[PDB]
Amino acid sequence: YNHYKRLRNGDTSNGVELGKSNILLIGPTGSGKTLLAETLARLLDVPFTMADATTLTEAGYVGEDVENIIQKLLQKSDYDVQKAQRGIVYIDEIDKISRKSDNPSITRDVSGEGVQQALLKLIEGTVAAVPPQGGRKHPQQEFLQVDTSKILFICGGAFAGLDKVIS
Amino acid sequence: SALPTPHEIRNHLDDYVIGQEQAKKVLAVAVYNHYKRLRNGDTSNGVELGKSNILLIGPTGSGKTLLAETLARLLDVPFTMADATTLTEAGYVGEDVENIIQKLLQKSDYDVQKAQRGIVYIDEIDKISRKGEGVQQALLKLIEGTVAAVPPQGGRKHPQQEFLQVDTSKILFICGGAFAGLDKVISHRVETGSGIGFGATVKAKSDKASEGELLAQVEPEDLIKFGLIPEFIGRLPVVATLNELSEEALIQILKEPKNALTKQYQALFNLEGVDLEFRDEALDAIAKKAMARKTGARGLRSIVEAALLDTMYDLPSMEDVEKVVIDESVIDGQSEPLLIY
Amino acid sequence: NELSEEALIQILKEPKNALTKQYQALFNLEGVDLEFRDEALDAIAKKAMARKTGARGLRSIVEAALLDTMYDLPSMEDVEKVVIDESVIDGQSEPLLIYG
Amino acid sequence: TEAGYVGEDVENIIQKLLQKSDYDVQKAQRGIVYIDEIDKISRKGEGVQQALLKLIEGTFLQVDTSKILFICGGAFAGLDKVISHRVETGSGIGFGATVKAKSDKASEGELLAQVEPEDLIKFGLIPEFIGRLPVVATL
Amino acid sequence: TEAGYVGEDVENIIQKLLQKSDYDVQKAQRGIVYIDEIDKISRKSDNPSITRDVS
Amino acid sequence: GLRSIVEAALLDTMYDLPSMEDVEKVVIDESVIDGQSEPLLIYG
Amino acid sequence: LVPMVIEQTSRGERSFDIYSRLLKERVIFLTGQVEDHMANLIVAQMLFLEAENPEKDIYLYINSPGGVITAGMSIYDTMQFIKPDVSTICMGQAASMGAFLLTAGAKGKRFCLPNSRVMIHQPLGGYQGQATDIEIHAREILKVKGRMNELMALHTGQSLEQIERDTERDRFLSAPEAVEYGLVDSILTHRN
Amino acid sequence: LVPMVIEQTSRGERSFDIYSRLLKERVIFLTGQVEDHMANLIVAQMLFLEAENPEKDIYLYINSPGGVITAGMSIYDTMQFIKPDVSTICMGQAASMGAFLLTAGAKGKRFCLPNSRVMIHQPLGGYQGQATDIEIHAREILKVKGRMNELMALHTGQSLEQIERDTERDRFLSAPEAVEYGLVDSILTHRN
Ligand SMILES: Nc1ncnc2c1ncn2[C@@H]1O[C@H](COP(=O)(O)OP(=O)(O)O)[C@@H](O)[C@H]1O
Ligand SMILES: Nc1ncnc2c1ncn2[C@@H]1O[C@H](COP(=O)(O)OP(=O)(O)O)[C@@H](O)[C@H]1O
Ligand SMILES: [Mg+2]
Repeated sequence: YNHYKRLRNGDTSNGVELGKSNILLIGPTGSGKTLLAETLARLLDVPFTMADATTLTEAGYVGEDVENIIQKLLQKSDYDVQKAQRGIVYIDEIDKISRKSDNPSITRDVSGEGVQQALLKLIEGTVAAVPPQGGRKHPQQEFLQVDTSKILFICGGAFAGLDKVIS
Repeated sequence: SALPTPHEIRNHLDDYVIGQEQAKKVLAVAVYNHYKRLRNGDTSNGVELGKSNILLIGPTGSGKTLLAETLARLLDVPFTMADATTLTEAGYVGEDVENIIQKLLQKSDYDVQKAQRGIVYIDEIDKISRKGEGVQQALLKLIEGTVAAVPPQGGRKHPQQEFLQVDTSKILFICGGAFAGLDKVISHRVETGSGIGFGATVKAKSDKASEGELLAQVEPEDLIKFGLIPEFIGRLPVVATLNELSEEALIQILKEPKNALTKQYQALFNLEGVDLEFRDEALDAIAKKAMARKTGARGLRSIVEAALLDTMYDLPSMEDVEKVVIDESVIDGQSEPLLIY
Repeated sequence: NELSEEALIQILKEPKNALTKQYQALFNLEGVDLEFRDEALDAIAKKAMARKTGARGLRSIVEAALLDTMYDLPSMEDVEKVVIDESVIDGQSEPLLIYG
Repeated sequence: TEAGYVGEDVENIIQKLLQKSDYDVQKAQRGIVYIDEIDKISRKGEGVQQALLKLIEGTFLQVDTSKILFICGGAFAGLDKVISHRVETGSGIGFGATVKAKSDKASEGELLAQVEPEDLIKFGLIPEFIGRLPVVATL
Repeated sequence: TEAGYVGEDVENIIQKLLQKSDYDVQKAQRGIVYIDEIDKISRKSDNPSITRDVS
Repeated sequence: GLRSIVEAALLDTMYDLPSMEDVEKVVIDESVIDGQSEPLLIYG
Repeated sequence: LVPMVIEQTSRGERSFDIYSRLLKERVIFLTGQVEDHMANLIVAQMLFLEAENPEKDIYLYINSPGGVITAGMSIYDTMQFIKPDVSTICMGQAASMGAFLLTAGAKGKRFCLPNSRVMIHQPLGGYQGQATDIEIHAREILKVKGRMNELMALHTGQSLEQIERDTERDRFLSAPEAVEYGLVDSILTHRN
Repeated sequence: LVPMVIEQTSRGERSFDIYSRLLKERVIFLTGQVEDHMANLIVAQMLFLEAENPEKDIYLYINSPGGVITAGMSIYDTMQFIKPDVSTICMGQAASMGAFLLTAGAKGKRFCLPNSRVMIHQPLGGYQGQATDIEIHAREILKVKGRMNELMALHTGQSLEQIERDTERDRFLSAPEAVEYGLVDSILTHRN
């Protein structure tokens, strides 16, 4: 509801700059975390895409990058940055990129802390560097620019073991 | 073109596969359903039918691949396979999971409709359990629907150049593997927990059927002890166990099949005007040989070929010969089949 | 919150994409009704909690109970409806195939 | 190379033999095709073996791969070791009967002569690659 | 570098030789080619197979 | 963290306020932040 | 000094003790003289098996020359109290306490090897002190003797008076002779 | 101190004791005097090997100055009970019980070293107490001697009477003499 309102009020004529509130879904296994995301798209009227954090890695590595998330959103938004800048995202398995009690920072956890350090500006807002092309667009150097300061980013995980930490 | 009833599918599968009667029924109805839905996109309602994956937990040299291969060949659909031990998570040198989709598209001949009706066959699922876990986490999504990004190339510059998507919620994922040790795990849950001692049950009577009946009683909890994460098991509702090829089976396995090794030589020798026979005693010796090397039925091709190599080198150099009767001593290499013309 | 036995029973009937509605729609393709006794659903829920499989295990449980039924169903005729019951899930009986 | 690469493709070889056949399908149908340099691409490249599945099954006027016999030379690197991991058996530390030949060799060519399909896959080969090679000649 | 890439191609080696040969095919095919630093292209990668070893 | 507090405090309020009608003002108090009380609605 | 072994499974490799590895299979070894420390330790093994699975049989291999009476009777109450069936195996030697713990096993699950020896005798004791104190201990040990014989006769199926004569003095019995008395149900010689 | 060794395998490297390493190879060491604690330990090892491979031979190296007879009969029953063949090797010294366990191996798998020593005699024992108890113990040990000699004659092949005459006193025999008597099947001098 709040998101939809921001869209109708995207002109933001009022001097204030309305922010966004990102959600963090925590639930036991087999409870329906990834189900609610698939069920919301059935009624949404705006581009929505799903992803997984077990395939993401820091920049400059063989794995995936955090900017791929915005590429999937354009496939669903007919490569319309304006529409893509007012869509919702759902990052599944956000609990598998958590440091394995490596508080001393022994090595670089490109699959854990490394991925978290790359999203700190995507959830807040920054001029993301979209991958060269994943659509009709033929060139690659274009490096389409997009702003993520009005793009909701949901993150869900199972956090197996957090129940003990709480107790 | 009304799909064939499971009975027909079983009767056909029986022709090329002797035994594993329970698994045949499972893989007949399970796939008859997986396709009855795809041919009817709508359901005269707002329901969204799901997918049911098949888990083939069988012993080595049991023919899990054969069943999958034969099931696809009986029909006209694409078929691909893989090996879990040759895959790894992202960031590592190991082949990425997306690579599997490439092979599927290659076999599909640059088509989506066909590819959507394909049956991939993962193998060697075991040995990548806990203590890896990361590799089992990625596959957890692929088997339950994923809009993957596959490079559109390999089909002579595919007109589509937008990282062509493929829905993975309609592909039958027949994930197999030889779970070495599960038989013991199950026995500790369904019978006496004594494996060592005077009152335990040592498996030394060549009771190859024991494992088959044991695996039939497998439950998801049994798999958790093996290492398999609960979520992965949940994605595979259907489970079909395969028995262990017995000595009688081996002799039988190359008797009935239309593509039996014995019949194969009969066809080519008949083209030259000479007959070929295989005394049952010879077959009994062959069976023991395969168990001595534990090469299932893969090594039967080398046994008979080696035993008939010399023979083939002399038959075209002879005349008036119209019959051959292989004896038990022919295979060991101490005799040559008599030529009675 | 973790799902309970009661929640599992509700998931099998209320959701638009419930297993019952899915398998029932499948049986309608061949012109035969598929009925599920409410007492049977309670058995399945207990089984799932005993197997620690959650909602995903429900499909596995039902498949084992309806495997043989669908093996001969498409090859026969004059079968108007089937009535699944708790005993089928236990494995001490066979589903009755009403003829008509 | 891969079917999507720029370098030599599997279709290229089909063309090579087409010229020798005089654009006669009958000639190119049976004509032997000996594949050389097969011992360097061997899975340690990895992508080549995947790019060969098509050529194994047999995927201008297209010429079907009906009877164009395929051969390979020196493909494996350490097959001998793989064979011993499936044929050589016995005991380790002990007396008498127990084998004490862990640093002694008997024959190298004999191992290759007794190679089994299992050993092939055990070194990294794929089922279809060897699935269409029902014979083996030990040099 | 391998053919296609932005780097030099082995084919240019013959071009250099032609300059010395004065574009004379005969003299060109009778020249000598000294390839220094041949020990630098001894591939050390641990079988990645994703990309190629252009050098 | 402040955004979390305001959202959680007004989470329930936003779920039912749009359905309601004849409402002009709303006043939040310290007791609403603890959960013991509920934010009142100035109907009219 | 005690050798270690590994149990290979899908999870990985785990090093286990030779005696500990068998405990996983519900097997307990009763070796050496009976005492409080070894007897209490055996009881812990029995309870642990009950916690893991109260429905699977427990195997007890006995090899002892006898010992304290109080320590031995502690095990008897532990085997009969818990639900699991306890299988007793006589190996090499079984004295009054070892044999008492042998016939106390589950019916139809009491085995003994052919080359095994079993001895039974009345309990032993003693006390030094005042006369009135000796009468108390002398009267107590008599109850133990009669109480123990009542259990031996009940599990064996023999009569109390007959058992008293047999246990009046040291009575050596072989494996086949043991079956006649009823101490055991069968003899294990070879598999199947 | 017992040193450690590393074993390279598919999963990686695993550390084992020198005795544990040989146990993995179906080899058991019988060192020192024969007592209940050592015998029960060896029995657990033998049964453990049966589970891993009930069809493979087991190697038992015997080097002992002797021990209690009850312990030996416990191990002898185990060899006859379990299906896999047990190979007995005598290295160094072998007394009455060591020799009895040496000839109890699988027929055709009994080896002996050229400078190995084998000693055989009748059982030893004693008892102090009343005459009635001495008579009981006297008959008990007498039965053991007859039971042991009967088994010794079966494996060796010699007549029962010959065993009695030769076992009246300590009898020392070398590797070649053992073959003639039948206590062993072959002599190992050099590999192959
Ligand atoms: N509350 C629920 N209502 C209906 N179905 C559910 C519910 N929770 C789980 N499921 C079932 O579980 C599957 C999805 O599980 P998933 O959301 O991946 O579990 P988790 O979120 O714990 O990983 C679906 O097939 C769905 O039918
Ligand atoms: N019933 C059977 N009939 C014919 N061949 C069989 C049968 N069972 C097994 N096989 C043989 O097994 C081989 C395939 O097994 P494989 O794919 O190696 O199984 P896995 O990969 O699970 O070890 C085939 O070559 C096939 O000939
Ligand atoms: Mg989920």
